[PDB]
Amino acid sequence: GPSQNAIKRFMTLFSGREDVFSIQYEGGYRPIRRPLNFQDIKNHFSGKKTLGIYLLKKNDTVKFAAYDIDIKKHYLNREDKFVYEENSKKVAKRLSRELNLENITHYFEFTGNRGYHIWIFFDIPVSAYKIKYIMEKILDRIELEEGIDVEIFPKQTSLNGGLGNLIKVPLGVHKKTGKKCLFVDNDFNVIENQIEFLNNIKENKATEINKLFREIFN
DNA sequence: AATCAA
Ligand SMILES: Nc1nc2c(ncn2[C@@H]2O[C@H](COP(=O)(O)OP(=O)(O)OP(=O)(O)O)[C@@H](O)[C@H]2O)c(=O)[nH]1
Ligand SMILES: Nc1ncnc2c1ncn2[C@H]1C[C@H](O)[C@@H](COP(=O)(O)NP(=O)(O)OP(=O)(O)O)O1
Ligand SMILES: Nc1ncnc2c1ncn2[C@H]1C[C@H](O)[C@@H](COP(=O)(O)NP(=O)(O)OP(=O)(O)O)O1
Ligand SMILES: [Co+2]
Ligand SMILES: [Co+2]
Ligand SMILES: [Co+2]
Repeated sequence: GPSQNAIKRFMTLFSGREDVFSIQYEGGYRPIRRPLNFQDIKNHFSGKKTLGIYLLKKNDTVKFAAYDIDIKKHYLNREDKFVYEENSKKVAKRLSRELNLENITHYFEFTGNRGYHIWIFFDIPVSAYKIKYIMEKILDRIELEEGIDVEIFPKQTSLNGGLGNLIKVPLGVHKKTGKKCLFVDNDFNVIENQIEFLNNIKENKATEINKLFREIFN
């Protein structure tokens, strides 16, 4: 059925480090040094465990990347948090328009707390520095707003013997809030059938990202 | 019970 298919698709889409992943706990993240398996993602989908995925594989390539749009410390102010939520959506729209201009299929996720991830998937892994370079150049073309931060994952071009950086992956529970981390549409509305949306996510052509990298400069 | 990174 669609739901077990989505388990195998999740594995193929959020494939990062071959033999290490992470789990979100209250107060941080903990590396689990073993390959991810089916049960780990059933724990993810059920709310039992929440998974993060190290982007960089051992040869310093990634099969996916993501923008991380954050509403920074609102704290008190005048409960104007709405303006900053509005600002987070404007910034994501701006990033997303540039991605479609460059013909890069991408997907929005509500993160369960203060923002949105923009996910880009590839059919074959590409060099971490290439897509990082692309995503910095696109960030540089757009206006930003007060209270908003934009982070680019991968955060490093190369492991240097380490693990690199991880990102919490969708369809699970943000421990900080109890909310589901869910895909939304082009106007930030929650998809009703999260499973079917996942089963229809399209991968970009690695052969077209590589050409774009060179064209973006040379 | 809690790491690793920029
Ligand atoms: N690897 C790693 N990344 C972290 C850690 N803490 C924060 N980050 C990441 O670094 C980003 C910026 O760090 P901070 O500005 O200190 O965290 P923040 O919670 O966004 O800060 P404010 O919202 O401004 O209070 C966060 O949004 C995370 O992506 C950590 O302990 N390890
Ligand atoms: N202590 C840690 N150790 C390792 N990785 C960590 C980490 N804290 C965060 N990360 C990693 C995991 C995170 O997924 C990623 C982004 O950090 P956020 O922006 O702070 N958290 P998210 O975007 O997922 O949801 P929201 O912002 O709405 O609260 O950095
Ligand atoms: N004076 C106004 N007139 C019309 N809509 C208005 C408005 N003030 C606010 N709105 C609101 C009501 C509308 O729901 C909303 C539309 O704003 P986006 O979704 O950000 N722009 P688009 O529709 O083109 O989306 P996309 O690019 O993906 O195709 O703005
Ligand atoms: Co962040
Ligand atoms: Co975030
Ligand atoms: Co619209």
